Amino acid sequence: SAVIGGDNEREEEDDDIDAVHSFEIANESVEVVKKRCQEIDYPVLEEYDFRNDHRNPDLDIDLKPSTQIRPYQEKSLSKMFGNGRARSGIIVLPCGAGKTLVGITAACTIKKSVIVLCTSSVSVMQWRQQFLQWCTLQPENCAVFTSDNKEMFQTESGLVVSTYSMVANTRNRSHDSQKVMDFLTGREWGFIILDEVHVVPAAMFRRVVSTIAAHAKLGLTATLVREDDKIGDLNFLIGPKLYEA
DNA sequence: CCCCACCCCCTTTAGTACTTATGCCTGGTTATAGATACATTGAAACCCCTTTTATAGGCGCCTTTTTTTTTT
Repeated sequence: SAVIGGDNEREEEDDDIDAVHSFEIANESVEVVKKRCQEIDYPVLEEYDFRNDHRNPDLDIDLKPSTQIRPYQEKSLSKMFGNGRARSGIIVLPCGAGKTLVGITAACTIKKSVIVLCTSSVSVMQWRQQFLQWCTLQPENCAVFTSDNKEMFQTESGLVVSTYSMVANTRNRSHDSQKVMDFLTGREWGFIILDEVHVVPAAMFRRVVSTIAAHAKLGLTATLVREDDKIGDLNFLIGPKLYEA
């Protein structure tokens, strides 16, 4: 019959298509970590029919802010555009560079429910303000999902902003990872933005990505490489540096 | 040479107690406006001056006379 997919606890069950992913011996079903949901894009451009039981995106309005981009910023964005993950991957730029502008552009371009993963709450507030262009921070179009408050909303530069996570009963999206597709989490959001992606390689934080169906992934950072060389894992989950300056 | 254990770090956020400024309201005396004590210069309002010719009471005030009381 028609192809179908569904999300189960940070994994994607698959039916009617052997080609798309990998088969599970234990239970005859194609199963994959949530991160490899993107192969579904194969059906998209193709306009191949499938049923998407897996993704539960928060409803997202088609954003149309106007974001001006200097030339280098456009170049990086375009590199990112090629795969929006393999090509998006991570963008490395100096602090002055205006990576956030690129992020904003991707969010506008993508216009899907988005999750931003940041280290601190302050950065979260900062991002939240920028998100205002799509709809002001006061606007519903922006939300914050953390221990303090849990709001699950759509698109923006990232409609949802959350932190990497901490250790506690309640924490950031890492804790939440099964619950809602983010850079961190399960099946709510299509785009995952990692501000300061270098943090992501933490053994725990990395799960945020794996557990995520979110096809598009962007990591922003001044310095990609880690002393630990943990940075290597990013390519699979997030992507490798498609652009650097 | 490899594996396991111990030591040192930074991560940022949540708690209630303690200190400082703002608003609160509250007890003197000082600064304002007008009238009072009153005192001012101004004026009007007042009685005052010239006399007569007759009538006939009451009015007050004078010096000389008579009576009473005191002292020797």
